Amino acid sequence: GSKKHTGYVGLKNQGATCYMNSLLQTLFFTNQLRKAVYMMPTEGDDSSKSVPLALQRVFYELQHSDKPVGTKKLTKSFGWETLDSFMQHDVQELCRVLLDNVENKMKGTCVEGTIPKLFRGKMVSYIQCKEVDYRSDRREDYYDIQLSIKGKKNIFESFVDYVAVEQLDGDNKYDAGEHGLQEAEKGVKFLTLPPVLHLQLMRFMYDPQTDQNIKINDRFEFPEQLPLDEFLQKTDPKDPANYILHAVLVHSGDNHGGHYVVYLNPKGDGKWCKFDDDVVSRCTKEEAIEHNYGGCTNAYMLVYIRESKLSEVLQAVTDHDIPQQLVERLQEEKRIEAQK
Ligand SMILES: [Br-]
Repeated sequence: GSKKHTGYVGLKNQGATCYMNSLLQTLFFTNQLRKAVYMMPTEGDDSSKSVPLALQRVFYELQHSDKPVGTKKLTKSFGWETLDSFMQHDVQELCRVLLDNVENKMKGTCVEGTIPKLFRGKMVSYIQCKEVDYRSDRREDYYDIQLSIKGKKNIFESFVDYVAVEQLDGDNKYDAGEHGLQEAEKGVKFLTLPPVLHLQLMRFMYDPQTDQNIKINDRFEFPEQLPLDEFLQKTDPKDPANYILHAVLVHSGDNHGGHYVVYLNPKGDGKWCKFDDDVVSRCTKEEAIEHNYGGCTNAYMLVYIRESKLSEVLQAVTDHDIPQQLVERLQEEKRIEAQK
């Protein structure tokens, strides 16, 4: 009775979908994304082709069902029906496939641009020659950050490594065009961080020593409250880059196989639940955070929310926020299913 115990319902365990159920709940409790998802015009869409419609159905069922929620129409919609599709991708790639479809269908509607407003940050990637006066600056958008964890104690050391300067010398000098091969230094700088911050922790890497993918179970620490102002080029006095832990996506075991689980405090109030496929239960703040540091269970992905955006991002979602037309289609679909 996980609806009774926590107010929330889980997702069925109906295939080797790995990180997918963890990711789906993470997006579901991004309330502003969920509300915008309900506003996509999918009335004319096909019921077995539309990723827009199928994520609406998942979100609607997660919001209304008392029983665990299936995902078969979702996985058929984006075309990942074998484990080979999930082994060949990681969680940030599935997140991009889901949000890209969702962003495109919002073009031309009243919620257009919801995906970049929530997940998009801006960075600058540069190469600077030392002996000649050349610099190449590349402004880039990002929707997620991949952070290395080997040889780093915590998130702060990972961000330090992320923004560090790489020296281009010797057999890896820089091609500076009319200047020939030049010694140079290369780095990235953050200009903005988005309201919802998706950080992947690189525990799954390719081993160069073998021809086998490995998992790094080393200890790596992350805080409930993460201050990131000092990694911005310019800080805002009225909006410091202080971030609040929302979600901890966890794996235990080997790279092949293993158990996938997500921890969340949906309201951002530090009251945590464990979402283990069809079973949702209350848990302590220590089980969600400290007990996933490593040293079996450990975190491979974190979601933070900017403190000034927390009330907006986690805005309340009523049944009235689902348009009555969408409700009628989904309840008609379920009435067709109920006759099955
Ligand atoms: Br299903």
